Amino acid sequence: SIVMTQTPKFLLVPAGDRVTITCKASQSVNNDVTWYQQKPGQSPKLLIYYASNRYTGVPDRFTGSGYGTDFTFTISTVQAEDLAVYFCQQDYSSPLTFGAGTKLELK
Amino acid sequence: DELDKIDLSYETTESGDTAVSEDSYDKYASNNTNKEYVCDFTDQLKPTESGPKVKKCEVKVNEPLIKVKIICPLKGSVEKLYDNIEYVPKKSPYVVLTKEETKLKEKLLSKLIYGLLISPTVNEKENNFKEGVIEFTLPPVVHKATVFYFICDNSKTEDDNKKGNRGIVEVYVEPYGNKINGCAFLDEDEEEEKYGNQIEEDEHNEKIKMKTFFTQNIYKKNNIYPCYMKLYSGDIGGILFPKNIKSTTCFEEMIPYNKEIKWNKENKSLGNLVNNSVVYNKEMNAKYFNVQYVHIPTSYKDTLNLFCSIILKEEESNLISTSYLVYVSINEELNFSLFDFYESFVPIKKTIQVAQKNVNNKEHDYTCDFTDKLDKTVPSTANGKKLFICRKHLKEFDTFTLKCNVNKTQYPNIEIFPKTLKDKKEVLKLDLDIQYQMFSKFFKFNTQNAKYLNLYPYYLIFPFNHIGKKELKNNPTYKNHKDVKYFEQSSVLSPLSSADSLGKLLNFLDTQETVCLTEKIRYLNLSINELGSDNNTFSVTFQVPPYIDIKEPFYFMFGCNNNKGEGNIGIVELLISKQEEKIKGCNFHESKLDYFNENISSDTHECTLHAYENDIIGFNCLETTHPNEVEVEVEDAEIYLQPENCFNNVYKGLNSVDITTILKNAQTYNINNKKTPTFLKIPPYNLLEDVEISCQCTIKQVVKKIKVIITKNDTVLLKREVQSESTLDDKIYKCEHENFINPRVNKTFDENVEYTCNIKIENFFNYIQIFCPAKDLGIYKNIQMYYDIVKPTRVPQFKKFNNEELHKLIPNSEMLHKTKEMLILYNEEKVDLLHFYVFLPIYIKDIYEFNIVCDNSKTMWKNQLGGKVIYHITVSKREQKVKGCSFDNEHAHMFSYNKTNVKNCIIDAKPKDLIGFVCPSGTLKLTNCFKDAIVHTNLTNINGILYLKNNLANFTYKHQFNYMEIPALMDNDISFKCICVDLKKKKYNVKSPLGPKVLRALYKKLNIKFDNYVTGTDQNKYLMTYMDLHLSHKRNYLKELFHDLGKKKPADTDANPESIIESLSINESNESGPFPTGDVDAEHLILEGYDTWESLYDEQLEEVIYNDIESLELKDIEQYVLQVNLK
Amino acid sequence: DIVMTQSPASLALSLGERATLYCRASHSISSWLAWYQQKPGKAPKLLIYKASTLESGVPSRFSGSGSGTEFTLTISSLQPDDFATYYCQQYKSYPWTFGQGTKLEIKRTVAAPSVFIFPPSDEQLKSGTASVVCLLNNFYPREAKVQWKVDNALQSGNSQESVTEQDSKDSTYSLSSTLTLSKADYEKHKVYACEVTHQGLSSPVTKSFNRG
Amino acid sequence: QVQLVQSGAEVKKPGSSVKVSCKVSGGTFNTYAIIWVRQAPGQGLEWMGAIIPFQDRGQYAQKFQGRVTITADKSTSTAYMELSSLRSEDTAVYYCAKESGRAVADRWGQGTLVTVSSASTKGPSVFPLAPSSKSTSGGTAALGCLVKDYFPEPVTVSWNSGALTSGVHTFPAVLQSSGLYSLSSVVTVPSSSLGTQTYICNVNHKPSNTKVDKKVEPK
Repeated sequence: SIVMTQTPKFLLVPAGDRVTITCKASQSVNNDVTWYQQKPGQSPKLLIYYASNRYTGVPDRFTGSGYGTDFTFTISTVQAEDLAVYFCQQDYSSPLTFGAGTKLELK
Repeated sequence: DELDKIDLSYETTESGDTAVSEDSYDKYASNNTNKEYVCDFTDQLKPTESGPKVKKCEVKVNEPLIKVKIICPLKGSVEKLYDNIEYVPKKSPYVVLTKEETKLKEKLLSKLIYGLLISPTVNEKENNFKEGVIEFTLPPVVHKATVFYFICDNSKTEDDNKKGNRGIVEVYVEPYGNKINGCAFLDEDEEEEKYGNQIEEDEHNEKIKMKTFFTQNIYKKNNIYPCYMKLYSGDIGGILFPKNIKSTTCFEEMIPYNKEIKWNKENKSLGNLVNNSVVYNKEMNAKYFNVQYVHIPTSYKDTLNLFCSIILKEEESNLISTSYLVYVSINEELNFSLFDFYESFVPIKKTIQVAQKNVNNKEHDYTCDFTDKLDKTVPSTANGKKLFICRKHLKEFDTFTLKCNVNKTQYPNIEIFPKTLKDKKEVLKLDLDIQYQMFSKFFKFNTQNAKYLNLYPYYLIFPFNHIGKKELKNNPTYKNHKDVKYFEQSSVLSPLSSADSLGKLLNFLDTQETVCLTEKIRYLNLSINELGSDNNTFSVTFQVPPYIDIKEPFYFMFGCNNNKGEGNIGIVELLISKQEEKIKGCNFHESKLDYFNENISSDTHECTLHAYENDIIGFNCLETTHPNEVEVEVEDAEIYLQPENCFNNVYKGLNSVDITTILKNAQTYNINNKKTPTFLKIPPYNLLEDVEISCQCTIKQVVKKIKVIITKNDTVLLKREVQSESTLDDKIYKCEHENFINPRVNKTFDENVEYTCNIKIENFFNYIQIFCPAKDLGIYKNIQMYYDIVKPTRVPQFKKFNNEELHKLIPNSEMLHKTKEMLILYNEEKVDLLHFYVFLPIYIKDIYEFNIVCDNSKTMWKNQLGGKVIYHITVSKREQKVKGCSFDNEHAHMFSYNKTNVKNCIIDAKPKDLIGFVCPSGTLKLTNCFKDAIVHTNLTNINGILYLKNNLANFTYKHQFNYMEIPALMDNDISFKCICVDLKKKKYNVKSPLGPKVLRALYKKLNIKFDNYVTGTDQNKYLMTYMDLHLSHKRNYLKELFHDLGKKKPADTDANPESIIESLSINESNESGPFPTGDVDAEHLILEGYDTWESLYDEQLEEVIYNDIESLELKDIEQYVLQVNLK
Repeated sequence: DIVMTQSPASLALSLGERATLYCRASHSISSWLAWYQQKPGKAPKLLIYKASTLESGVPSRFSGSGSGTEFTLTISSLQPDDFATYYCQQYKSYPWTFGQGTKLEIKRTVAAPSVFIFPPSDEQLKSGTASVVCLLNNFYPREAKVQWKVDNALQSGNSQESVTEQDSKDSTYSLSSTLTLSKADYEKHKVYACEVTHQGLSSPVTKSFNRG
Repeated sequence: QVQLVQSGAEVKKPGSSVKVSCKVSGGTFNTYAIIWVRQAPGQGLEWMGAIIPFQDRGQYAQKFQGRVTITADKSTSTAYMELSSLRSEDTAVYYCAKESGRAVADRWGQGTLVTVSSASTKGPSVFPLAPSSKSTSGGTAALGCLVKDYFPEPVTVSWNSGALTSGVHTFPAVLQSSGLYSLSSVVTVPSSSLGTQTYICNVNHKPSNTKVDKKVEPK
């Protein structure tokens, strides 16, 4: 099956600074990639679908880019409430595979 | 008459005077009970409160041969509840109300819908609303939708506060059906239309409608062929009788053929002959359409042949009537069997049946059950044992099931043949060599068209079966066949009885070669159940693969034998033929598939396809065993296929959905022993939307995905033009896909595919290969050859293509046929008659642009349709005046010397020169002069002397125009002559090259000796020889047989046509026996191999010429000689 | 084609009065004529679908008549919802046609105009174009004549007019006249005036200002 | 029950093509004809063509050939029209109708508006028509606003967000030689209220998505 590799596993960024999370695939997936964000004690929330489009109601500070094999998730200005763990997901061929996840921390 | 008196516009609306609009119309259809749309207006138009409410009867017709009945109560039917009723239109079994603009106008239903079956009498009463009941029957095929109305108004009916309603009938007809399987006796002579339809500027008249409705059309004059009507279970046929008909016995007073069991009964009725069959328009009553229709019930499974006759008015002079005999066939599948062409199996009494549609109501399921046919008959039956045979021609995705009882309580010790069928899944393979030779002589069949067998006309079995029987007996070619003991003659001292025939039949089954069904045809799903759940029945079931990868059709039997239990014997006859060569599938594996349209490279991971009705989609992700690979028993690789089944349940994204939810009752094919590939045949569906379905496979940890686009546009693509460039293969212009002229499956997008070939000529040795055979019965019935000119003059008129027409376009050019001769001493030559090659001279005057078109697409069938190929030819300018002499004034333009009436011509030639030779018009060519040249009054082969090899001299020695190139090096000065012999008495039309018999006689008279001649040693080569354009010496045996049969008038009045047909026999003297005369080395094998061997020398004219030469003397012989000096 | 010579062009009436419409034809035609009602901003609604019959829901005061070369539609009395523009259509032949249409004016009472003038604003002066608007507020009848004078010199061709629909509240409908000139010419001239002539005015009313 | 629905108004450049969508809901679709009529504002209506859906062969007016096209699609119960090679004077309202079996068109659609002027999208310029500022007063004053240089129609004008609707007249737009529309909106208010009341005019031009609020005060 198609396997996501998501780096860096632990990412540290000061409040109000831009942060980027990378994702790499094993084969061409065109544009079927999605990004999820999860708080502790809360269910994951979808932010980016089609790997470059914000979902309805997502704040403008969340953006995504990439095509084919390398995909990136970027936050323009991290907030104090953005402490969460981010996952990537491919939606090209079943079974759908989730990324290892990346944790974002404030200094 | 009252049938047609349309002279009133009668502008009226649907609601009439009522204010009710169409929103509140009481719309309810006519009742449906045993194929009868009836909406009787009884009690629905009576005066009542809450009205007038418009009542509308909607008759929607989408089935053939439909009966429509309408009833309106008369005045005074019930006391004071029907007074003042009005009927619109007054003439409404025939005249109908139609809708133009926003009004309702009267029109003739016959004009709107052709073939309407008006019944002037209904229940012994008149057919009109004046009786109150109207009746008519619709035809079985309708070209375009038609809507018409009837009105039964009761608005003027009232009773104090009550008022009547208004009745409307709306009949809605949709197109259905293609054509009627029958005859169309026309009032016009035979005519051939041009390849283009642009000459259809005339209006849409009625005459054109008539010719496009029946599969066969017979003209009033110059007819050569009697009609042959073939029907099928659940099919419809019909006959259009001539306007001058006097009598007809083609219905009711009909005649069976089978003499083996007939009791000399005179006439029998189709209703009695075929149970549950119904005949339409028995009395032949209609305004204009003198037609009758017949429907054969689906449950019918018997085979039966019938004759009938048609008699015309006015006869010929006083009482000589030129009546027609037309043949009726109801069920004959795979009839070309060895149980008819072998006389030893004639005595056994059999019952020939076809495989009916299965009870499960699946359209492509065929079943034969012999449970009630293998019973131990009563001993009082003096006839003896019986043979029950099923015949059936299978196609792609067809499922055949054999059902057989093996219960020991009823049928002890029953034997299943083959004895290896239960264990090794083997069946009795048979050879089809006899059929090929028989078809070649009669139908001009070629062995390369084996895959299209059983499509040729069924004339060889009926009515002309005796001809086939005599052919095997008389011709020595079948004397050494391994089955000659079976089709040999019997004798009074060694007769064959019913028991004797059974013994030979058992021997015949035991000696035929046995081949496993699965190994013979791959991707075939076969399931054998030794004993069913009922513990009584043995069943064999299989489904035809989606693609038949066999060079020739597979022809076999199997079944059950109950001889030991004194029972009957069951036999099933099956044939398999290829339908289409390409499958639109995606192959993601390294090993390519020749029958897969799209092979995807390893670098590409996705594949997209467009699907449409009747199309086959494939999907392969595993290995395939080519003949270059050694087959071994290896387990299938762990292919990760999602879903587990690919095409019965398909991915529409992330969720799995069954294919039947997307496609209306789809047919899917898988392999039991192989995980992949999987196939789907697209059924007729109403889901016009562009829907996406997909499968996926994991090959070497890499996911491969296939995408299929299912589409059905509101309008099919008008045309699909594919252009290809000609390729040079050993100095011959050849075009790929030239075999597209052959029939193809009637797929939705393949109906209007046209192939164009581009040919450019800028060098000599210009041979244009054109595969365009002469029109013949069966696969090439409607082949026409036409051409048009583009440059320098754009000719607006299409013209037929022939040798004379080609000569006018390009002077001194020829059409030539390929010859593969091995030794000139033979009386017959190896010729490929399917291809004819165009040869043009060096002197191409200017740029000539023209197209050569054959339009075999006019040949259409139920499942396959013919091809169409266009040859676009362009020629480059040349100005080479070949050296030669113009003996006649007609040859002046070709040569630079005005040698008119110059009998002795001398040319001094040097290397790097070209010399051409022509004889004067209609004069005998003495020698080739390039392969056999006269040197010092001695015939010598200058090819060896001049060391010529594959030059112009060797390739053009047998043409009307012979050219030669002088070799670069020569040993010494050499002089040779070329002579034409002209006889002063008469002018001879030399249509074929002169044979050695005539040539030797000329040599003796002209004092020419040949004693040191040496033949060539060329091998695996080719030569062009001229023979007209289509051979008229290959006599059509069938045409002569029918012509002689027509002279005898087989059916005038109780003429017993069976005896007349049997007495009809072709004289064997018309044929020269086996063409391979003499001793044949047979070592010259290449490519196609042993092609047709026909004689080229026209014996009749040669005999006249041979006699003339002996009688004539020197004074009456004139010589035209070309002398060539080489230094 | 069949011509629809519908007459008259307009009708001025009050509540309770009688209105009689007419629609003639080029040649004699047996029935097959329909009348369509349409207020400004409405779809043409069918009221009479034959020679004299009426559609469901059409009020009873409508009554059609006539045949041949002449047809007549008579309305016995007008109600507040009966004023619109009416058309007549023939369909005896496929090429249908419609008439010029008839107008139903509310009330008949002459009222003089209220004339107002407006000088261009400084914001528009910066754009290089100056516009002067004259307002004729609540007149009756509609045939009011407006002329523009600049420094007592007549200005024509450089002005446009627009008229509102008649309102039943007080038989009111205004007309807007606008004068367009470049900013450079607005400075060269000082006196700008507009003259209004109307039936209800004994003498023309002039509004003017001195700005430039 | 039967109702007709048509597409929205559209603006096209000269030489282009415009398509009008028509749908028939209720009743039945196949066996009744659907007709088309257009009308230039201020003039009589013009008939164009009709079609019966069960037959794709439609017929048009003798004067209009080629440019007008009418087609029917029974699968979606629609009667789309395609008009090609547009030219000036084509700016008119287009109407659709069908016959209810009484030989006359009984139901008509909501209609469509077509514009063909060579101009393009542009936003209006709003200027104030301030009331005559003088000491005369007397409870009789008129004030308004000027809408100029916009294209195409429509533009909506409201006063005080839909307040004091008595005496406010919105004038129909006029076409200038430059190809841009223009109109004025006025309202009559008491003169003594100028110093104690504020009047605001709201202008909304949907084609250009331009919304402007302009205050009117004495100069």
